[PDB]
Amino acid sequence: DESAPITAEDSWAVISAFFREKGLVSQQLD
Amino acid sequence: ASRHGQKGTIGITYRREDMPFTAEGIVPDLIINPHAIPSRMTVAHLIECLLSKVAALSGNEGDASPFTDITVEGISKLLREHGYQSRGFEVMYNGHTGKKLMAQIFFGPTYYQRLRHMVDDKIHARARGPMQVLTRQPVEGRSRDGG
Amino acid sequence: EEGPQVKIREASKDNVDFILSNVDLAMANSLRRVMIAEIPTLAIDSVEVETNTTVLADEFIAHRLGLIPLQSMDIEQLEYSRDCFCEDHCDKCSVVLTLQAFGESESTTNVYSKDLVIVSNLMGRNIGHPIIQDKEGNGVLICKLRKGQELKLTCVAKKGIAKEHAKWGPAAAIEFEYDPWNKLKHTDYWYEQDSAKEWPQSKNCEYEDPPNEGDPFDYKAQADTFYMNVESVGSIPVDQVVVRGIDTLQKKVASILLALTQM
Amino acid sequence: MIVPVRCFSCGKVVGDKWESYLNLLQEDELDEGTALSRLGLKRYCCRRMILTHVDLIEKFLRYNP
Amino acid sequence: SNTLFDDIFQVSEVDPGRYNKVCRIEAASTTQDQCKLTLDINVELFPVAAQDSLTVTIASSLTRSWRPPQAGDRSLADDYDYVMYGTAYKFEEVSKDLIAVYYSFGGLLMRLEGNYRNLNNLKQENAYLLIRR
Amino acid sequence: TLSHLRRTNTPIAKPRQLHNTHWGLVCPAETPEGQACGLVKNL
Amino acid sequence: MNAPDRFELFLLGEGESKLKIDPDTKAPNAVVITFEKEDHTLGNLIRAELLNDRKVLFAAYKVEHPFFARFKLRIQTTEGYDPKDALKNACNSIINKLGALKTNFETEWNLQTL
Amino acid sequence: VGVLAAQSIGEPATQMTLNTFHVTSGVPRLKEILNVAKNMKTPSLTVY
Amino acid sequence: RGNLMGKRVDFSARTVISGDPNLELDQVGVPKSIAKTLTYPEVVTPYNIDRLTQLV
Amino acid sequence: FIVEDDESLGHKELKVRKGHIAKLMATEYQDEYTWSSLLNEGLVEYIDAEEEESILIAMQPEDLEPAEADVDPAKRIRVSHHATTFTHCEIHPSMILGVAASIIPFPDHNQSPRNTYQSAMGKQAMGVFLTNYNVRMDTMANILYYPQKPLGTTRAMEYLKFRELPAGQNAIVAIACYSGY
Amino acid sequence: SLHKMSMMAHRVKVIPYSTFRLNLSVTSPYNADFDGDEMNLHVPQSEETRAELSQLCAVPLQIVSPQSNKPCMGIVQDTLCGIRKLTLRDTFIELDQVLNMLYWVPDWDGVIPTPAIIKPKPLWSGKQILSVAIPNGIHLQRFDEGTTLLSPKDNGMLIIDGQIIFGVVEKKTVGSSNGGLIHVVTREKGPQVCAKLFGNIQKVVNFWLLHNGFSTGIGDTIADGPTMREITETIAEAKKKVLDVTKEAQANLLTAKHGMTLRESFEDNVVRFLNEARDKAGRLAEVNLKDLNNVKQMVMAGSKGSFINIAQMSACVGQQSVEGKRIAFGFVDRTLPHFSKDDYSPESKGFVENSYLRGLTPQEFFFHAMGGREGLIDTAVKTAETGYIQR
Amino acid sequence: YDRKVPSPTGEYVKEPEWVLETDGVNLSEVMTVPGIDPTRIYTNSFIDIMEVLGIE
Amino acid sequence: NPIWGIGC
RNA sequence: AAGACCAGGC
Ligand SMILES: [Mg+2]
Ligand SMILES: [Zn+2]
Ligand SMILES: [Zn+2]
Repeated sequence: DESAPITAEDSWAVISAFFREKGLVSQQLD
Repeated sequence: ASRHGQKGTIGITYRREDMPFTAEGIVPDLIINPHAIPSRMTVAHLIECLLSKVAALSGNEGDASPFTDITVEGISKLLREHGYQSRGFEVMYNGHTGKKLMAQIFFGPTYYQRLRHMVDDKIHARARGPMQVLTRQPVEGRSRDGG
Repeated sequence: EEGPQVKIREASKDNVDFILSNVDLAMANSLRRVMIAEIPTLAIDSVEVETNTTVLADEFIAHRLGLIPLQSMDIEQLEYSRDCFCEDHCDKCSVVLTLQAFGESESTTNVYSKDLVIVSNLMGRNIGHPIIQDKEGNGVLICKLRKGQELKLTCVAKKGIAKEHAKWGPAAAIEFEYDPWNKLKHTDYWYEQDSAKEWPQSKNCEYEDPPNEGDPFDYKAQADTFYMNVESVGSIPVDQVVVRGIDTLQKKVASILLALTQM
Repeated sequence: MIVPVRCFSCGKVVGDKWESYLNLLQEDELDEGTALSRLGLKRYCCRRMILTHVDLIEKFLRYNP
Repeated sequence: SNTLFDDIFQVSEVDPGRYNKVCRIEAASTTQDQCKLTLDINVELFPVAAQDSLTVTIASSLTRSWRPPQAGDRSLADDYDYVMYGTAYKFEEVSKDLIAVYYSFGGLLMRLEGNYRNLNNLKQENAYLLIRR
Repeated sequence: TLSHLRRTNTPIAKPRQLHNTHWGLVCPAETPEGQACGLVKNL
Repeated sequence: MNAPDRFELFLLGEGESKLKIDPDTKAPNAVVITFEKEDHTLGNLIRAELLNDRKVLFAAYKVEHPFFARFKLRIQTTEGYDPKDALKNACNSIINKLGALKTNFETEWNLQTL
Repeated sequence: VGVLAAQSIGEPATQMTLNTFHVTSGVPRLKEILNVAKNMKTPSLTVY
Repeated sequence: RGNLMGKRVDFSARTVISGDPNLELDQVGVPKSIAKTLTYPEVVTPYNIDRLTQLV
Repeated sequence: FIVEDDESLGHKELKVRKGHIAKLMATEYQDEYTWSSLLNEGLVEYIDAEEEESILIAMQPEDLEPAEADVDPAKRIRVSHHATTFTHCEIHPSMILGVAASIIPFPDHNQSPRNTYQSAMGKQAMGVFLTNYNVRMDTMANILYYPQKPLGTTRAMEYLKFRELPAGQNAIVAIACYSGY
Repeated sequence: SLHKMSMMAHRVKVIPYSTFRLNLSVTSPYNADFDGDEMNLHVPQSEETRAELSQLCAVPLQIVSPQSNKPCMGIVQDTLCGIRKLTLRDTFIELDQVLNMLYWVPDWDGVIPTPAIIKPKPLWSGKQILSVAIPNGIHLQRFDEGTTLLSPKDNGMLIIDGQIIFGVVEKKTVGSSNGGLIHVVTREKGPQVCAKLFGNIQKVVNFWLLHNGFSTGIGDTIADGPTMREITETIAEAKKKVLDVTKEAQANLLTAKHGMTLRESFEDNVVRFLNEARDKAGRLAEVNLKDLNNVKQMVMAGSKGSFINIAQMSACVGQQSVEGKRIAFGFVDRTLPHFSKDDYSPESKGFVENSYLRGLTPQEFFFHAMGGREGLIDTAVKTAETGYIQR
Repeated sequence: YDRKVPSPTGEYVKEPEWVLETDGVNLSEVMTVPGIDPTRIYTNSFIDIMEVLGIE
Repeated sequence: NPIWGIGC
């Protein structure tokens, strides 16, 4: 079901998704 | 210090014999005082130990992460499946006499950071050393042999 | 045969479970620690590094080798460098070793304790050998190195004991228990409701009889019988790490009587 | 930063056991805890030794001269 | 070198207020109806339940260090099954001319009551308690 | 090092406080003891 | 920096006897024996086997302070019986107990296959 | 005597909180007083 | 207030404390290192000459 | 996460779904669906402190949502979600923490003022600050002979490369009285 | 250095290892701990300079502090905690140890006291041996609650001729307190005798503890299976006794207690409701922790922590607060953006209903931080302004 | 308030009495008011007290 | 105190 | 060598 709710353990991949792209020091460089 | 404001310095160093121990053989690398717990209130410290005593035996990484769904009641059950007391405590025999300890101990692997600040970088003693110029009093700082 | 008595249980090459009965705990324990700390062994002590391009530092490797387990069979027919009348060292009190490691295999070349030579004269006695128990045949990975990184050492091993340094004691963990059923009451079990149910029963409870409710508290009873297990790291055979222990403790008890006489 | 010869806590050797372990994983596909158990690493003191080592030497080795 | 008390009482009750190895018991005398007894005791070494027939004694005799056994071939004023040593502290008067001395045995308290050892029970530290059956 | 980069200052009893608005944007715990305390926030 | 050389936990230093025996004035027929470069391993073992000679009136031992590997042993015996002797005896009884042990552990061992 | 009472007083003050929570008291109060303040925060007055 | 009511003085030392349960209440264990650094001017007297000539 | 009661199949619901997720653990396994897309699809929003004022944020995505037609006597007692007004959900509460606390185990179990301390001592432990260190000519630098990733960790550590650059070792602790030292 | 005692003359003992090794009982005067704390040492130089240092600044002379006419050094941690255990009627020791214990007392007369028991096994009790440390002529009398010349609960304290007669020994009997056996031994025997008294009471006890062992672990912080429930519903009911007076306020059905605002008077009750709730929440567990709970033990001995502590770890953490009022409305009409406007309830104003053993929820966890944050603040402000006022 | 006091029968006993506390400070005047005890009145403002009742 | 109650 | 600034310690 490519369309269903989203548990807690899921939100992690989102966060993973975050740093994969921004990285700990986004601010400074940006 | 651990990761719980549970900072402390070395008072002495004993060896394996002198050290208190548990039937298994396992002996502590560190012995911190039960007194640094009651008023510090840092309990998670107590928990990291339990959890980590399981992750030790189970090979699985023990999650301590913030607000999750892991409890003290749960871990304790996992530790009973492996063999030791459901609360950590273990029997110990006093390294000097071999007689058991009338009490039991919270024996369990805990992470410890070796903060910088070693004695030999502070120990300083002076008796008539480099005198200042303007004042003629001693000079400042242990590095310049001060007083 | 006579006084205290043994009753070995399942025993192997790296362990020696057994029951020691008819002895005072006091004396069991004494022997306990004596194995843990005062049996003569043989470890590398002096390291003369010539070249070293490894990512590890000099004294880091130096440490490593101090720990590498060497043979110590006829360790007793060697002398402490401190008593030998030779300035520094010699065949009569030391074992010299070589180690050369050139990075050739363009892809991580390893340095195992197996790679140690024994340049000095062993004088025909079991000793100075890189105790290997590894499945393949190169126990204890000293360290790894890349492309053209070299590394030339030269070790000197000496007698010594666990007191002087941990790199000596051949023990390494030792089990000890007694009176699994708290009859002697040398303990006060912690508990929330039931001590007995909440506290793991030991595998040792089967060679001694259960409590039995109807009986009052026996007092005149003393700590007799101890279930142990003597693990070994190599250097000395699990059996000897017990014998020799039993004996060194004795040699000491001796001089206390000897030193006595000289007075 | 290389494997630690002998366990701090009790003393049992553990230098050799590195490759055996890092192997029983990649291939025989066995989970941590179990690997150790067969490698003969009983009580957690030595257990934690292996199960917690982070072999930096590898990355250090990735450097040139 | 004489005895200072002899009388059999009956356990009125046994109390263990939070003590895994000690109980403070009380019991009245079988002779007079004035003598009560309060005594702490090692329930572990010498068990005792309500309604028991015990014989209590006192006195000083069979102070330099304390010899180990060896007295196997020596006196044994131990013809009992419980023998504590202690000291008595206060000498109280409970109305009338009824007296009551307080005995502590290095940590174990005790109280006696009645009035007929007006020339037997002294005010010294000496004091050996004895009990049987 | 990470910490150091993610650091904030604030030129000089109410500012040092952990305000509500601070939720999510700044870490509630990491902040120097004594002297400047609360005048130095981490993200 | 300030810590001694390890080998000070067993080697006697410049002119020093394992044993130094001093008479005790506190009470009659009593002595205090200073054992140098030793510990509980040997102390407590000697202390123990003395409460065995029911001819010994007293026997305790102690480690003044952990930095220094030494220890004091105090002994007091019955009339006209010298404690030093009781130290010998109780000390000998120790070796025998162990002599037997060594032996009983060797025949026992040989009977093993693994 | 002076240095004595001086400390004897200030010492058990280093062990108090700047807070006036849980009438102006504690740390700030002592301050208030030693200054012989002309307008205390809590003046107030009890009459029987 | 900086140089007169308080000055840096000679014959002083400072390091890290850790309590020891085998030291008389009033003692204070000093690291050999330090004792070998701080001195004490003791005039020669026919009571301590012998010991001093040794210490020297 | 944006909530929007956009469910013509129920109630209020996270625009994001388990299909978007596994669509990421896709590119995640590739080591074309970054964080730039999670935003270019209106599934997540950047809320500054001001805008925050006029929104309603739900904590746990799960729990604070499905209806209700017992509970564990261990976990912490949780209040409720008596509201359907929600506009956004929290990626994860354990994200209100910064680098420091992120390494602290169960910071939700200690007296807050303590966490604040460890928050400082961490910047003073030993480990490895880089790997190139062997080619660095800086005054003072310390490397712990043998590191050790902790027996217990924060999911967050994963982005703090902590497991590969530990600040300590796992010591066999024993909380007891002994010599009195 | 804010004390006459922040500087004291000590006997020098050269020892190995790089550190000043000071006695525990002389801890609180300087007010040091060993988490890294450093100490300055000065060396006299004249023959009189020294004397002046030993005749007026010797640590023994300092035992009775003029500022509070009571001692200022007692028995801390291990020694205290254990001295308690060793005293209980249940604590017995046999010959083998009663000997190694007498040996550790340096002044020991060389005479083993007649066993408190001879009947089957010849045993002794702490009360007995601990007493060998107390000099002759030391008379001490106490009386706690139900205390009377046969202290049932073994309360009070009575020491005659320098032998503990009855009662247990802890902070009250051997602390830097008034009646203090120390305060008395100083006064009755002198600086010297009493100064030695420490080391002894110590040496015996510390040694004993070394063998009896002692610890603490999560297990000491968990509440009975049903008690953890009995509490939950003492917060639920307490929650409604709030929802109730909130309904009765959102109706103007309450009068203004003279001098207070209708609003203020609303708080004044909510606060007094949650507080009394929390107060027993903990009290349920307090009496739920047996005479074996280590944490309890460390509290009775008087060597660390109190009720409050247990409470916040096994029951309810408590209400958070800044500037005296429960977590404000920094966000227009709300605590966090995760809340509905105008929520005056406790789950919004900062009441952590959870116990540390269980764990704070984000909200709870945060408020808690904002609360502690205020704390840390003055401990970092009152620190030097207090010093000025001192100066 | 809790005011201990001399029972006719000797012993001291519990005899609480009402008291008015203010929120401001004037003395010279609120002192001569019919119904108070200008022998017990008290403002924490010592500044005042001295001005009205004499430095002592 | 701060983290327990008002009054505390 | 003196000062200033930042950092960190109880
Ligand atoms: Mg400190
Ligand atoms: Zn030689
Ligand atoms: Zn191990």
